Amino acid sequence: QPLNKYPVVFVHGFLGLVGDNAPALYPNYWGGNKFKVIEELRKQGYNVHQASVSAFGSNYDRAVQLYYYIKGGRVDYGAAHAAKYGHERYGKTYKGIMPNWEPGKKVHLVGHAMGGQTIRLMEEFLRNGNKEEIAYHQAHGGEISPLFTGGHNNMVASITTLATPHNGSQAADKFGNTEAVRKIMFALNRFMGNKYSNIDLGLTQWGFKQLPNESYIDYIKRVSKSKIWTSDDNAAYDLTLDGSAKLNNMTSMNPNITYTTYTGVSSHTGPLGYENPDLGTFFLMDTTSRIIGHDAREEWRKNDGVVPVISSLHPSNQPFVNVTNNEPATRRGIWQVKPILQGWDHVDFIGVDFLDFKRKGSELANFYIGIINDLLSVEATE
Amino acid sequence: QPLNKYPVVFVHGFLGLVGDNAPALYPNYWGGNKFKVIEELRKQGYNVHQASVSAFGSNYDRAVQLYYYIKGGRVDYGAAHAAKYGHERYGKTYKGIMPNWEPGKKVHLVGHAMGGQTIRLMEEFLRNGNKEEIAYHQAHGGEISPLFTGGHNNMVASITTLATPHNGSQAADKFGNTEAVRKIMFALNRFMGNKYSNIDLGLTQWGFKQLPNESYIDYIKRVSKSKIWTSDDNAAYDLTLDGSAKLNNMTSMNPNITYTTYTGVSSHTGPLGYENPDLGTFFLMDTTSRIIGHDAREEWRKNDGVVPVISSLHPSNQPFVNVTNNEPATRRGIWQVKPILQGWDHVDFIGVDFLDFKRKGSELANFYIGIINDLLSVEATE
Ligand SMILES: CCCCCCCCCCCC(=O)O
Ligand SMILES: CCCCCCCCCCCC(=O)O
Ligand SMILES: CCCCCCCCCCCC(=O)O
Ligand SMILES: [Ca+2]
Ligand SMILES: [Ca+2]
Ligand SMILES: [Zn+2]
Ligand SMILES: [Zn+2]
Repeated sequence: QPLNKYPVVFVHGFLGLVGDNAPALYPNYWGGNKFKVIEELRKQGYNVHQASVSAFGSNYDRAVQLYYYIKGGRVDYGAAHAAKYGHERYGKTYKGIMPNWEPGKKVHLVGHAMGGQTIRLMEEFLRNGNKEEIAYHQAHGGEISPLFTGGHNNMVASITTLATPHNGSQAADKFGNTEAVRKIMFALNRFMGNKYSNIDLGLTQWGFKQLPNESYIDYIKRVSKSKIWTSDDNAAYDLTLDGSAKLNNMTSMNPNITYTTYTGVSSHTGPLGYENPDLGTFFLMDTTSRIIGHDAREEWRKNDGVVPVISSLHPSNQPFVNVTNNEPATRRGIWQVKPILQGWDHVDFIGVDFLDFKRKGSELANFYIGIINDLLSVEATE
Repeated sequence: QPLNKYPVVFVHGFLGLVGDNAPALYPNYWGGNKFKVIEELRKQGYNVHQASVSAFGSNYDRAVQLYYYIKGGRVDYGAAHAAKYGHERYGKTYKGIMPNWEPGKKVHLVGHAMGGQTIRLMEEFLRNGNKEEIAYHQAHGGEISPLFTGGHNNMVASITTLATPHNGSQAADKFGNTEAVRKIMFALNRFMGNKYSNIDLGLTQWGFKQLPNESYIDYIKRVSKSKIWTSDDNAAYDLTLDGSAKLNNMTSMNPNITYTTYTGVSSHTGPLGYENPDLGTFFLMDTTSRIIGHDAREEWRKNDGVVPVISSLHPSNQPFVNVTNNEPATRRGIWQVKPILQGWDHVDFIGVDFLDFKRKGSELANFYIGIINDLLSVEATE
């Protein structure tokens, strides 16, 4: 008899692993130890879920996977897409969080970081389809994912993003999308798809799963021919300013959806004008914070360690309204931009910063409850 | 050498009688006097037909009959179905419009009103079968109609509906499915199955045929014990909001079929905000128009006399795209919703409104030719 009418689905970001796909030393993504988001919200009688999608994949690959996580079924990336980039057309097959999902049965979407981008792309497919795949199916018949088809409306009540780089991050452009870092990440993925590998890093469609009677040397040889080593079809490219601007250019406001965003700052101004990470910013984003904070362009400097403020507030070409923290946030068709959370870094939003004693568990519980309240407001208006 | 590749089958709606089964004072269903649909389209060299199915029967009973009308053979409603509702398992036996019908030999389906529902249900059976009957045959052996079996694909090129209540009509809920009206309708059926009776109203499976040496009193007694008087297995129930929602919940898009719908409005806004029938709306639909037009929910008020606009556009849980009147309508797997025909009432689509001089015969000819053109477009793509 769950307290919320429409299921809330939490979508993780760029290096996210959840539930049983998360290795033992890797922290619990949604809330760390500070506030176990899924477990606690269920205990208070809300129907909430934790989507599991590709950790290194493109927003495209991930948006397809999100739909199959919700609906159930075998992941189909689309024949045209597959062919264009050089990966497998079909992926893993999900049970489904609601096999019933269709117009009239709504879902709430909350994304952390890249999850916010993934949410947006999935909804665009539901509503307007994918031109390229529709053309391809027109020519070559066969099957087509309903995701690619268009006309699916009233499937999502709300899109709410937490520290999402709507306008990219220069931490991707300057580090991270470089050949040097992509090669390291892809080797990790190669290794992690060995025949004994417990976990799945999200790039198995590119070949990164060792077959059962195939030697590790043969595996390496096979997969060295993959187009992944050079493709834009991966998270690192989508997180760049260009990548993210592409997503912005082909998404748009649903007049019926309730849009809302949150943002952290965790950097402070030096004498010069440039921006450095506060003590208490998760030490792993120290470098990225500095790259962003030392941008030539003043507006692009304040950041949460990994994504600049101007990127998190809203997609830049899409309509928005600044909103105070306690007003009901129930306005449809427009990005409702919440006040910047002072001293929250990128990862404070999900409570995994075990070193930050100044960001307490009860504060995190309030932030999440606060989101659930807003979702109830959406439910309670039409 | 008929100008269209696949035969076009016209399916009548709720009180429909065609060809030989239509009494002398009853109008010609497809086009009335304004445009003799079958005769004229044949004269222009198209292969077209007029299905004859039950006038008061459920979409189920009717969908079975439609299949046998096309294929030829003895109507089998299914043993499970029969047993569940309390009618005869086997009905009339049809010659067949194409005895060769099977995957690869396609047919165009155009339905007026309830005919649109019937089309959808028949195709669902072809493609996914009928669980209940499959299970029943699994347990008890014997025979099973190919209709109930599943796996039949490429049998229908197009589904096109004219003023079909995809989402029910409150003219069924509030008038029409009431005890009062059903009892009158079933008496009509009883009378019309008297031994000297020439026409079939579609409920003979329920007992409504007087036997050769049976008195009319004995007939009445027999048939008063029929489950019909209380069954959901009849047209009036299927036309309700619930009835129609049931159909929606167990049908789905065929990715390969070409779907297209037309809708009329024939009501205008009063001062209050409610919706009243235009002069020109057939007088018999004047009371139903008012019932729909006075709905508590504003969106459910505009109507064609007997079906609300929101009900005709598309099934509400299925994908759709608004389409202009001129561009080719060739998109597969999505409901292509034509612009609302201004001042067309429910029955203007079939030209039987002899009183409406503002809806011309040449206009009707253009509307029908327009449909045939679209069907040719479907033939000319894939
Ligand atoms: C394996 C190390 C790669 C680290 C590169 C940083 C890229 C910045 C993108 C931040 C977006 C997000 O948090 O989802
Ligand atoms: C005996 C008259 C009762 C008519 C009221 C029911 C209206 C249902 C919608 C019309 C659908 C159709 O024409 O097939
Ligand atoms: C004018 C007849 C007297 C009864 C008053 C109510 C209106 C009856 C019209 C019945 C509707 C119909 O025929 O479908
Ligand atoms: Ca912190
Ligand atoms: Ca009229
Ligand atoms: Zn891809
Ligand atoms: Zn029946």
